[PDB]
Amino acid sequence: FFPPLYLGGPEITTENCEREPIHIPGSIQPHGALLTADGHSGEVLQMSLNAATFLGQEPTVLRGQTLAALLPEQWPALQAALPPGCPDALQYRATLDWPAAGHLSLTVHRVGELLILEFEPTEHALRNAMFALESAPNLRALAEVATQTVRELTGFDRVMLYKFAPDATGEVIAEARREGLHAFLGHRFPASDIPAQARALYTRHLLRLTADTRAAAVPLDPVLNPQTNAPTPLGGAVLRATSPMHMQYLRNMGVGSSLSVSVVVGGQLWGLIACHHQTPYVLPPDLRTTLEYLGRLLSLQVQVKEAADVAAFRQSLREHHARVALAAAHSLSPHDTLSDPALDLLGLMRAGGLILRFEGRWQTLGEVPPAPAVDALLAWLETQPGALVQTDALGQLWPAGADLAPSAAGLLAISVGEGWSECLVWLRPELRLEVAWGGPRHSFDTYLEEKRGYAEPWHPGEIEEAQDLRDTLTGALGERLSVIRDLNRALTQ
Amino acid sequence: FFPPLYLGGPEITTENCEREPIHIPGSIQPHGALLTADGHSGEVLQMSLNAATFLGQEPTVLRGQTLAALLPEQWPALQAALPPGCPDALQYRATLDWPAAGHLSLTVHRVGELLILEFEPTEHALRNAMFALESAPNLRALAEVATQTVRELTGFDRVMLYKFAPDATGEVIAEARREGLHAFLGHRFPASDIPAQARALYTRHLLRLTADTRAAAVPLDPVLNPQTNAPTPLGGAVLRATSPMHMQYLRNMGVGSSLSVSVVVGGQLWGLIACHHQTPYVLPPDLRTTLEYLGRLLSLQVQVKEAADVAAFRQSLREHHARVALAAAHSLSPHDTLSDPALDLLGLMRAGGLILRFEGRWQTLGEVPPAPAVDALLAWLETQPGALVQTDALGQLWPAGADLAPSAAGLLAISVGEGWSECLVWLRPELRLEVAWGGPRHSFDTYLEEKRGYAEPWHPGEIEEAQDLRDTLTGALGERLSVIRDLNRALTQ
Ligand SMILES: *C/C=C1/C(=C/c2[nH]c(/C=C3[NH+]=C(/C=C4\NC(=O)C(C=C)=C4C)C(C)=C\3CCC(=O)O)c(CCC(=O)O)c2C)NC(=O)[C@H]1C
Ligand SMILES: *C/C=C1/C(=C/c2[nH]c(/C=C3[NH+]=C(/C=C4\NC(=O)C(C=C)=C4C)C(C)=C\3CCC(=O)O)c(CCC(=O)O)c2C)NC(=O)[C@H]1C
Repeated sequence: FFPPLYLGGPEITTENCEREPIHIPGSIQPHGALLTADGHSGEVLQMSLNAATFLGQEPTVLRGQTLAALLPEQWPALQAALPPGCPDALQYRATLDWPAAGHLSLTVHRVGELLILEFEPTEHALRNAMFALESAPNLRALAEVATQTVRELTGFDRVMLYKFAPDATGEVIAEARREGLHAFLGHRFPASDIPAQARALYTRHLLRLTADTRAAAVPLDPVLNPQTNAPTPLGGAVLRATSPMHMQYLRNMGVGSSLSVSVVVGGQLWGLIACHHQTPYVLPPDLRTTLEYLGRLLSLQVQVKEAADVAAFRQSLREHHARVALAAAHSLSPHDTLSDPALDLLGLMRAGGLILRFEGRWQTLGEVPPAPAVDALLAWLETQPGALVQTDALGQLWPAGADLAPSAAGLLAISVGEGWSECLVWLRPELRLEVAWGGPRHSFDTYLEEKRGYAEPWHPGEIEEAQDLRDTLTGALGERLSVIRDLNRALTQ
Repeated sequence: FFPPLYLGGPEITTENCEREPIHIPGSIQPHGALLTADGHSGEVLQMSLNAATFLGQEPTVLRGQTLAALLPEQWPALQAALPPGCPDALQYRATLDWPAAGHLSLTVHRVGELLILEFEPTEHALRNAMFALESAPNLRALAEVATQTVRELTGFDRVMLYKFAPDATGEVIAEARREGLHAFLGHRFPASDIPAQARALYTRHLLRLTADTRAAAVPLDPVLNPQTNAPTPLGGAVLRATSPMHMQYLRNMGVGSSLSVSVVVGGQLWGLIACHHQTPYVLPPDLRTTLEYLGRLLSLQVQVKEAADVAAFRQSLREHHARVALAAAHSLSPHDTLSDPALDLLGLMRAGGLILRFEGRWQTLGEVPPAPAVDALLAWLETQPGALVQTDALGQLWPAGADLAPSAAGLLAISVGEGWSECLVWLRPELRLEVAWGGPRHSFDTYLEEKRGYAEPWHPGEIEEAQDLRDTLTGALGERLSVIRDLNRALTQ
């Protein structure tokens, strides 16, 4: 939301780390060379300071060197594989045999009218992992398999699988770690470590790299593009050096190289596969392609595994679910058909309390707060626009919800019909649970915070069951209105 | 549903082709050798007739040869990578350097307590295609890209992308074909070509092969497994020879080699990637892995592309959709709020007629059949159990629906609430459209059948819009019942 740091950016503090433009840093890592040329002219417009040393040509010779002579054979392939107007996610990787360096790696992605050239040095078990990931019984089983496969392929010290909760909080679900280092498995980190701007950037560009955290980046001369005199968009460039403050934060943990692979499910960021190395370690591209393959495989397989796990969790509860669905879809008066203990809707969701608000009057079951608190909760629920309200913490959402915590801390509510006039409420008592939070900060050890007023997190199977119950109750709403309209007509005339 | 052909199977006719067990044919292709051994003992139980020639050992020596001596180093990996009880989809591929053949391909998948060994001979653009598939603007654009990539990788004569309609009918959406052969693009084939048993088998095993249609298969001695004296499940074996009648059917078209890659979306078969070759052409495994990679990439990318295409189709219609959603969610009397031409719900779905059945009385718009036909259609809709009924053909579904075809051939109906008491009906006039059907049969030329009494197929965006409209109307049903209950109470007392 601000101009770039090198050309009019505000001073970077902890609070405004979300305002720092990381996609346009104006610098690249020193492990490769970057060239920028027009996609229609073929003349290099922007170059890196290390480009002259990397290519072996003098900087004066580099200026004005046409890409046709620069790339004797890759130019027709560059035009054919990258027509103008393609999305920035389209990358073309070709192995150009530069005589000075022998075999060299070339990767090009087009942003607007500019062609960005990325130059990097370059020189069977993947199918077994391909089949192993697809045979994971559950999501948790898949995590260690994927992390171990990544560690075997790369050799990184701490191969960690990063998972993001819906509230933009990250938790570690797996860790392939070399013996000796402290295990970070189970730690949950806040949203401050990964800004929302990264999440916006992370879904479009899945793989990144950091050759060395102690290596100083090099600038691009000229800094601004000659075409538009604007900051150069370097978001899609792997050679782009990450944020210097993030570099220092990584240095605080003594990490030389840090690679992260994004996992995108249904167009939204699901998690990361972070890797750390004590010593700097450049990565050949032919296995970075393998890492991208693994990332896509993981993104597909986590969806499949969540579907299977939801089906299995629902499998435990057909008798309760089928019984309540049969006993609620054909109920003319749900008050007398849902409040009986025979159905036992309280135990279906494993909740301490339940509110039956139908026909205006509300009937409560189990552990419920005093009546004025019930009316306050009902009014607050009516203020909620969403049809289904799910929360494991009424204390944070409701301004003084800690008072209800002795009776109910977590809440799952479904609104029959719409407008919250007729709603079902599930009340979950508070459970004192502590989750370790990691610790720019310098503490990266175990730190458990005594955590106030949440309940047991709602399983996705429970949410699916709530959605199904709401759907069937809203379906029975039609028969309810039909019979009440018959009564209206018969009693009016 | 029947015993195997070689040991008590009924004679194979055109009608009972769905009863032929293809997963247990008892024979394999002659391009490789198959060994079957116990997963706990290590002794080969079943072998192929060609196994002795392939391995270079006499059949007497082959019998009783322990896998530990047979595989000096792969046995510990076989046990580690294949624990007992794993699903049949788990395959372990290892390159065993057999001295007789030099480099040999070994692939093992476990079914029950038996270990099936598959032996086959063996000796950078994939990432570019990886990125090309992800950058396809639409599903149709992705099809030619995928087919061309497959043709470039393999070199097959006719690389065809096969797509299955929800009614188990297949249509060709792309074709990468060598110059000279007749293009099969656009042809639609019935469900007889691919039996439902194949569809059940095709979702679990994605890739198959046929080295030569004129090559006679070889049997396994003994035919039955020594462990259970039962037919050997060869469904997961690539070396399994396909159905001989299917071999003859493929021979009718003069195809030497025929490979098909399954596309599975959300656990159900979405389509196939069929390839045909005039001459036999065995396929090295290191590129069959690439083909599997492409199949998984296609399965993910078709989901993404359908989501994007549905979003784009809905993008055209916010004004109509937002206007009707605002004007229907807060309607106390939908009869006077939905029947006005200002909303123009007829043009939103591009339909020739519409029925507004609320409060018992039904109001019709546009081209509608005579009243007795309307009552018959309403009763038939009430007989339908599903909440949403979608069909482009009322002629087939409704026993004498061709009479309504002059007024409406296709129908899209949404039931407000449940029980079809209050429903919305969209009526689509008949359009005379012809789609070529290909032609075991011997005709594989152009054949267009004059096709009776269907309308324009319902776009997925239209179905999503219908679902959203039904959801919002069922939500407004709650306010309807609330106000009518207030009226009931106020007029009763
Ligand atoms: C307020 C801003 C902050 C900040 C900036 C920042 N961080 C990233 C990217 C990452 N942050 C991560 C966080 C962690 N690293 C760890 O080692 C642990 C725990 C052990 C955590 C929670 C991670 C993993 C990344 C991804 C980078 C990688 O590892 O490859 C960015 C995005 C930069 C880019 O994409 O180039 C930014 C701007 N980091 C903070 O900690 C706060 C102060
Ligand atoms: C009533 C049974 C029949 C039958 C049996 C059958 N067919 C398959 C598999 C396939 N059938 C296909 C159909 C076509 N082949 C073509 O060339 C065309 C059109 C140009 C069509 C529509 C295809 C493509 C397959 C997949 C095989 C491949 O190409 O690799 C099976 C399954 C066998 C197995 O999985 O091993 C069976 C039992 N085929 C018929 O045509 C009818 C008479």
